[PDB]
Amino acid sequence: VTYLTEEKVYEILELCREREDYSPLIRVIGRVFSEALVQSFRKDVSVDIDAIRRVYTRLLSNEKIETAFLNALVYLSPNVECDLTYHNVYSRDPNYLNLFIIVMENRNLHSPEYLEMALPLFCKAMSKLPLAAQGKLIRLWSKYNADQIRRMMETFQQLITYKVISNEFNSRNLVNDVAASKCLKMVYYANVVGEVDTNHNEEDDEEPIPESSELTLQELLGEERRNKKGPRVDPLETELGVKTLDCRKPLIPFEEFINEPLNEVLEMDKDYTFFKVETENKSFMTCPFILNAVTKNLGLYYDNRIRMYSERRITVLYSLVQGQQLNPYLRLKVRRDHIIDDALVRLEMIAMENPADLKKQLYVEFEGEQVSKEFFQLVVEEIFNPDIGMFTYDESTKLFWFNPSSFETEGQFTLIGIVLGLAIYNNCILDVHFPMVVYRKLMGKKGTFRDLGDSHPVLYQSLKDLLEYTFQISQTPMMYDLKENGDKIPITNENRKEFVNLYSDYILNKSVEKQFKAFRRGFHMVTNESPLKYLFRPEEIELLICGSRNLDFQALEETTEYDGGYTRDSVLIREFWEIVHSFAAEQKRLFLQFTTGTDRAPGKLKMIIAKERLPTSHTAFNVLLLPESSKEKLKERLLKAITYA
Amino acid sequence: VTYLTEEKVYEILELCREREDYSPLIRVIGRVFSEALVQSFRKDVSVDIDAIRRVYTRLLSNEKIETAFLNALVYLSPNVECDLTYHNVYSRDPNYLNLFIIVMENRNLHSPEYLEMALPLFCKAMSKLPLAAQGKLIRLWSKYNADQIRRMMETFQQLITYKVISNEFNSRNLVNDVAASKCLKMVYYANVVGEVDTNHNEEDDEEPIPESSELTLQELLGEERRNKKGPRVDPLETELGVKTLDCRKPLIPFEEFINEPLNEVLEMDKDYTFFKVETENKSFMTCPFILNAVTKNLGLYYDNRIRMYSERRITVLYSLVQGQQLNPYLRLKVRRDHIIDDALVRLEMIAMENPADLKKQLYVEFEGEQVSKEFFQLVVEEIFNPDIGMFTYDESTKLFWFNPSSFETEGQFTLIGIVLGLAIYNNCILDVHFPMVVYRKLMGKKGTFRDLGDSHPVLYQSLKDLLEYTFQISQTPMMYDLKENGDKIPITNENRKEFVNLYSDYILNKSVEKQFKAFRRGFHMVTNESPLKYLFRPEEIELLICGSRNLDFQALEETTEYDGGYTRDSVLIREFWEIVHSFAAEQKRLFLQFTTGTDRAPGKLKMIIAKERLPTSHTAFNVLLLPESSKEKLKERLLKAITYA
Amino acid sequence: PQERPRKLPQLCTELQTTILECVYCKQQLLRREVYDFAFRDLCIVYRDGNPYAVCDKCLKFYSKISEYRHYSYSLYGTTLEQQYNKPLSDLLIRCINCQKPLSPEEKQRHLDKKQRFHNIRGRWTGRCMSC
Amino acid sequence: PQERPRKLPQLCTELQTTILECVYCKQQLLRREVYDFAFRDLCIVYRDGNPYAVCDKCLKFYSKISEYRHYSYSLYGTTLEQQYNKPLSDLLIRCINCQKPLSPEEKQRHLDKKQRFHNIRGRWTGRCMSC
Ligand SMILES: [Zn+2]
Ligand SMILES: [Zn+2]
Ligand SMILES: [Zn+2]
Ligand SMILES: [Zn+2]
Repeated sequence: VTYLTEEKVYEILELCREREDYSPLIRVIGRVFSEALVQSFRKDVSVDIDAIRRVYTRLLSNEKIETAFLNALVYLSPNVECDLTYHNVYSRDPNYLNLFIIVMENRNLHSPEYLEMALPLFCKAMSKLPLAAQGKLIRLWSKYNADQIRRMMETFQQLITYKVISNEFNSRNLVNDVAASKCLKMVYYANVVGEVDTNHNEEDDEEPIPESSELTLQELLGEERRNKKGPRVDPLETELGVKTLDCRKPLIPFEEFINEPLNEVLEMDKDYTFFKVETENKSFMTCPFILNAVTKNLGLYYDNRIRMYSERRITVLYSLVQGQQLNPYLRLKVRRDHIIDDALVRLEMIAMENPADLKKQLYVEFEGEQVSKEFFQLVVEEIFNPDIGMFTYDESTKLFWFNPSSFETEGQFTLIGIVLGLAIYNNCILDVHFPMVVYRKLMGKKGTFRDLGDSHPVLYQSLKDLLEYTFQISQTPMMYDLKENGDKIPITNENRKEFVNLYSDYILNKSVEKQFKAFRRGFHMVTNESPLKYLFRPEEIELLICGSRNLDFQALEETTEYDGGYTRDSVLIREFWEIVHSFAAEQKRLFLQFTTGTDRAPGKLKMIIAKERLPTSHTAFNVLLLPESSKEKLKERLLKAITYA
Repeated sequence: VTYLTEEKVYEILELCREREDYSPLIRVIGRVFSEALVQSFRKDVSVDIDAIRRVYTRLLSNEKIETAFLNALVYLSPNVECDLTYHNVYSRDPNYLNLFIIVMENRNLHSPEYLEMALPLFCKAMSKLPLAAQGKLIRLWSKYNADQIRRMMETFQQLITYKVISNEFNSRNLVNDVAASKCLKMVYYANVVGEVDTNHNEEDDEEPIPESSELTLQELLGEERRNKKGPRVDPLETELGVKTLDCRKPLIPFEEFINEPLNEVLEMDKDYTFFKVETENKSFMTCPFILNAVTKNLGLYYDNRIRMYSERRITVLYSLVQGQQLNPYLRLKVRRDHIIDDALVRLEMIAMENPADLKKQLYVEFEGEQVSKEFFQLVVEEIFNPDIGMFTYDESTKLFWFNPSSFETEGQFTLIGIVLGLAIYNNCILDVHFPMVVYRKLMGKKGTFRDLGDSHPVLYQSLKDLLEYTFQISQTPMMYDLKENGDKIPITNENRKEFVNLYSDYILNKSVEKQFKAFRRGFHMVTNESPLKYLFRPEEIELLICGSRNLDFQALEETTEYDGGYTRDSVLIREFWEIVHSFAAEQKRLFLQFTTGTDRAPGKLKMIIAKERLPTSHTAFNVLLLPESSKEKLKERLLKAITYA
Repeated sequence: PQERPRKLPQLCTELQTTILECVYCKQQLLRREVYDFAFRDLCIVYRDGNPYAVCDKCLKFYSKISEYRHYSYSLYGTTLEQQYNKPLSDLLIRCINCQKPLSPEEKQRHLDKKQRFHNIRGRWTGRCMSC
Repeated sequence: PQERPRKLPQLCTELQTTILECVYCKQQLLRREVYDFAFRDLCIVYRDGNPYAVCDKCLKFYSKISEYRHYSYSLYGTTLEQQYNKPLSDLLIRCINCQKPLSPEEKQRHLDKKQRFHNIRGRWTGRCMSC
């Protein structure tokens, strides 16, 4: 018979129980491996993972069944790979997708023989598998439990360990030689749903106020229909409805869904033009879950850098034909104690008059001074101090927050959103310590309950002990019943469920439904074209903005970029790394405030140098272009730039 | 014995004269084919083409010797192809080159079995063959007579017929898949010397007067040494000393050294950047003898067009940083009857002040008019009429010449040289009918004797009948003894040899040693960077400048470029080609003066159109953007633009 | 609004003239710029009731304005019909260089060059026959 | 002529000063532009006896002047040592972007990028460590 199944396999060991020989008994599983499971498994797919766990568990004795388990695959590779893009088999029918469970269901795919066998043919089948016949298996795949996830979380990952390092790839083979990237593009979503809910998102990310030149061009076109119908949304979740916008929980986290031996070896520079511009040949940006955050930023930096290039490509065109003034930089004007006013209103001229120039790279000017990388820490110290009144602090956790009584200086959140939007463009960190709920809200997801322990842990357990146990809570001294007549509600616990939800919707949304939004208006003004909702997870936007404390001084001693007086065997160069590597518990934390100007690390971090020569830094490039003397001269000169903080 | 030779092959047929069998008798020639001719042929190379003509002529009877003549080659291909770029065999010794005569010496290479065999392995050996071990075989190859040339002129050509059409090549395989191009690069030079003499060239092509910005940059560098040490000379003849500068005669002409099935199918657009910029992958410009002249012009047009692009890339940079005026065209100012003055002195401002802008594409302006392609025929009619006094005519032959008494209006040859240099930049013809000696002299070769029959046939036979037969000839009424006391010389014929040479050096050089040179000063000013001495033969520069009379109206009815009111099935379009193809003996010769403005054809000729609608033409683009009526309306409207010439 | 003719093919009628003023150049246009406004099919620009046109020098600029700035994404021929499944004739694609609405025959300008289609300002574009 | 120091490493001596005027900017230069004139090793510009320097804004321009105009040809690494057979240390190659004379270690800027060397004005050039 063609399809071998539950009762035909019931007596395979019984038919060789008396003769002990199994030669055509294993040929048939190398025949039923080549669509034939469908009639072999049915009583919208089969449920026979218990049934193979009656096969393989009664065939625990014969470990020669794994021969034709694997030997069927070698002809099964070009079987299911040609018929999908040349014959397009599942286009007409939704029943071609029922076969796919046979590859993943084996309990010994974790062994390296099935590593190079089971995935890459099947990922090739999963590659041209369509939007549903990938995306609807995930609905079946998320139903798998955590141990089944634990059996799955390794088995697709195990090829992504070694296939990506079999390629010692050049700039010629990025995506075409990687192929089970597109497998992992799908089966990442297994750990998405297997909490996620599309309910509690933000309101709509409103568009920028249009360019007044394009505003008249909006009288040259229709002005009413194509108002950003494509922000280049992710396509997989449009085949779902349920998104990566709102991954509240995993079963196993998404750092499992990152490969660092993949990350360095790839080409990521043109990957944004393998993303915005399309290229099937060389892509990984189209699977933004798999990039490391310290590498994901590069293309995001590049999308700005390409826009800066395109703003360098558009700065001509008013000194070109209009003959007028030329801004090949975003020139911003401030004063060191008249910043917050003049930081803002210059950008308002870059808002109502030139709403293009903000993606263009920032170059700050002053009034008195006759520089940008240090400039943000100047901004975000006075911004993130409560001298302006925008902000509180949860200094116990050292996590930062808006002040809800910034009812007028939400006009001064207008600056920082552009600034935060500009802090991500130059690829600088901020020493902003915002909680995770900011970045869920920066990715358009309004406050859940569980993000409160990021923001305010003293509210977190004090709102879930209610669950562990009246229905109104004050806010700073103003008591406010969320639910109406929440004052009179007793400590009856049936009501309390929304009281978890509403007070979490209060302090995260119903307090700052305009505060953060007037903040996010400045943010999304300059960061709309950036694919941060696409590339960055909300956790990825954290470590972009807030930065990582992996202070690796032992990087930029190896990848420094100095010229004009600092060759490889320079004397102070052969005397400086021993200074930065002579560090103790505090000398580390004071190093970076002088070089770049920050406290946490953004391995693409670099250096620059040339030729009482104290510690000097051109503080917009991490450029310590100091002079040539010995160690014991320089033993305190670095401190002298750092002592007077 | 290893090497089989003249007396060992003397008895090959004799050793099978009594037994009639020849099985190892032909293995040995498939052994001596794989360096072994050197000891087999010697008594700086072998002379044994007579000896194989004792082999093959006594082995006329056994036509199975051609088996291992050809069957040796299949292993002889990777023999001699690896050792030249990996082992570099002839680098140390000049005796590796002695082997190469065995492939060419066969009398039956013209048959198609040896076509795909004998050349491409040996051209691969000839490919990495060095500058001498190619170039010094040519000295041996030019010693071959015309019938030996006749036996050779086909046999390297016969692969270039069919190998280049075996490739139905895309824009991916131009030079790498063509390979016996580099063979033909060499063996073209066989027909160069086998008259050529490097003696009678021009004086040195003096440099342009420097750019005054670069003149100060010439005080930022050495100002004394690197004054155009490379005009990008041809390298093969620097390995000779004897050049393609001076091919006075062939034995069989160089149109044999052109392939038109090659010419169209190639990529020639980036071939200039496969020439100026170097690329081994995709080149044919580096073999400029093989291109058709109607295709060779394209890259020459492109070198201008790329310089026009680079002049489009440099026109910014004084409205960029200096903020000053912007000339993105070469704007020339004239009047329709005050041209010759004002044509000149505007370009003198483009000479002493902006000597860069002349390679940039010409866009003529006027004073009264409020256009360039027609503009040259305006120029070269009044230029090439004797109203200015620069010029005579040999109206019998209808060949054109300078007037030697243009002693002051050689200041007006200053215009036309730029103009002729600009006539070649836009790819327009001129109806200049200059003789071939102009173009030898435009390629820096002063007048030989034999070019007189190009210029003045009435002087040609009247100077060689002297040879067929006192030693002074007048010039217009001024008699002048070339040799001193050439008056008293009788009709003794020993003296007369220089009298051929000197009067040919008189009227072609010693009359116009300043006239043409003041003409060529204007020419080489704007055409120095153009590789016309590299790409164009002097015959190629003729058909570039003077144009071909292959009036193919049946081209631009198929490759027209019209838009904005002229779609493919336009009514007048389906009524116009029947007008231009309704032609008789004179309607052809009057067509082109209205469309482009010329009389001879430059298949890249195109058209343009849009929407008493008489014949109209935007006369700078061959753009007949006339209206929509029927035929019999338009039956005279074309004539009406042409009747009033 | 709905009454004012947003196409010069309809404004030649409502001007009661025979077969032209742009607000960028602030000048009076020509009949070369009445064919292409009927051919690029752009919208008539209005100045709070005052209707004007584009000139080609400001068609070649103020669309050059957005295309180097309002760039969103460009996609293969394999996808622009896939993710839309909208007819290419119905597919509102103009030109990226001259803002001419692409004929579907001219939608082989990237489909039959092994090229890609472009989208500026969320309003897809590409190359045309003139480019 | 031969007496006037064509290098500022020698003109710092003959000015009898301690470690600066350019004729393009017509202004008085700085000590950042005395190291690089000692490092780009350019010639001192003279105004009929009046010696001046370059500034970096006019080193980055008046060499940008020639490199987009006086371009002759660019060749592979396989040939620039072949047709010369001159030592790369002896090979007078400056930079194409900043006119810095290439160290032979820095002659892997095109030899070890699978790149090509350039020649402007008949005076060969290329990329350097700063570019
Ligand atoms: Zn306009
Ligand atoms: Zn166009
Ligand atoms: Zn200067
Ligand atoms: Zn440089």
